[PDB]
Amino acid sequence: MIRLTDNRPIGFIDSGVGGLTVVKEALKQLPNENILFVGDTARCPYGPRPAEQVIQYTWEMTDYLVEQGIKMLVIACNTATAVALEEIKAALSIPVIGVILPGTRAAVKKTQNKQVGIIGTIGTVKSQAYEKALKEKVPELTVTSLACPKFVSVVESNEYHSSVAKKIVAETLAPLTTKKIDTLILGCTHYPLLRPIIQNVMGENVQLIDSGAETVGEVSMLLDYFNLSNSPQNGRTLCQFYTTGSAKLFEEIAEDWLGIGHLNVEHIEL
Amino acid sequence: MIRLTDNRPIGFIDSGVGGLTVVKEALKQLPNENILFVGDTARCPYGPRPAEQVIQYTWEMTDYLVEQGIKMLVIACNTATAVALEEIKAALSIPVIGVILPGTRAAVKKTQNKQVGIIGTIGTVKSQAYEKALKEKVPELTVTSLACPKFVSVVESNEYHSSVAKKIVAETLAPLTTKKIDTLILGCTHYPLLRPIIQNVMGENVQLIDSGAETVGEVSMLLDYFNLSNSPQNGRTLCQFYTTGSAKLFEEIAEDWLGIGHLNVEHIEL
Repeated sequence: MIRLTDNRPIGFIDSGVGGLTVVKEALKQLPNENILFVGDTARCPYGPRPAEQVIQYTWEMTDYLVEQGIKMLVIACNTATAVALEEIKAALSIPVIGVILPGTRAAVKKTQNKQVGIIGTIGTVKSQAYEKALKEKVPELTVTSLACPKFVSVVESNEYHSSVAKKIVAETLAPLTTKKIDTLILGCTHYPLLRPIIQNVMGENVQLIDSGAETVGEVSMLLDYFNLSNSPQNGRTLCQFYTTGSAKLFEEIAEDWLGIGHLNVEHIEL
Repeated sequence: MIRLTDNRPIGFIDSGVGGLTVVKEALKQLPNENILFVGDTARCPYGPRPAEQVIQYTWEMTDYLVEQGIKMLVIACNTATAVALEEIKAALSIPVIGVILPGTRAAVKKTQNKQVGIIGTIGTVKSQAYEKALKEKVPELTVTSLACPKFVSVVESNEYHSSVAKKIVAETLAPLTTKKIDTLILGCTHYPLLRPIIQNVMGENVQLIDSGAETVGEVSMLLDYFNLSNSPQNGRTLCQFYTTGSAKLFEEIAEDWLGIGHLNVEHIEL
């Protein structure tokens, strides 16, 4: 059993800053892995854009990180996952993972009464990506999908602990607390910052599924499958962030969400 | 996101009958997947044999199932996993999974005080496969490995619930109950049949890790990664067992362990 020590970094790409919560989970779950992240904030959001454009931009972020030396790629964007993941995965020689299926898989396992909910942006909800993936696994599931329009703004404004946040979450999820849902998927990478509030509003009897966290769980298994793990003797020595937009704003957001002090953020061009 | 419905079966190979517990877990965790299993009982055990021989026999079982149409391969044998997995995985175009790493991964996650134990045959223990894999992930772990020589005979004789079994397990594991071990890996596929007895002897404060069960957990993730899942509308329609030895004895063992009635067992030649 020849195990190879590979200290190349794992790459993460996103149109915006939401993917930072996926990196946060990677830092915790994969303590010995190096990390590279790109947030295409200069062109965020990708949702409204035609597929041709989304694929082009996602390829630009991908190419950038591949040239920086990544050994595996995590597409932390829902739109990029739904629109460009298949093409990129087929073309590259490195493993490529998206966020939707891992969360869906976890939800199917966690639910007991088969009443599953999923919250996310209106784009994610309207795409039906989660409902379809859930039903393709278990047709008997009763799936409730709910768009939460203002959640992203609250988190990106670093006000996810404010009175405004508690009010917005409480009022937005109200109709979701009367369907006997026992499993709720956080279908937007920004939502983990609002988890305490979401948990309180939904109740202790509701299991929340963090799709990004589940995605990192898949990465852990894939590192072993593809023989790409770094060693503990090496440990994490690199964690670099790149953004096509304001490095100042990106750093303000990143350092607040990750809560681990100073971070390395560099403005780049794609 | 183009999802492909693939009703081809998942294959499982083993030198003996131990791998049946891995199939048992697959039946439970993957209710919609078809299954094919080959037990090379006419040449069991592989352990004492030179690598050249082990690889040849494992390739024969592999070739047989590939020709039967499998879409993924699970090597449920420790010796085959340690000796032939790498070569077979590199050569085939289908995913190939072994049992050691999945269990090791689960153990590292479950342990809190870092006192991890692993029980298995003397061959598995002496190979240090588990200790090495565990240490490669977390060097600080204190790993205790213990061979349990008679466990296999008790299970293959379908006496895993007898007074003899309780006595054998109690006396064999005695020295393992005084090391503050909080996580114990069942490093032999026959051991799940003795789990209740093992749990009682170790104590409720000890988390047992079923390597075969963890391996099936990896399979679940890989079906999504490689887009090879069967659909729930199809469901499991096929579960066939093949053995190079006595079909009568194999069936006696299989039907007892699986406890789901009549099974399809066919004697074959490799």
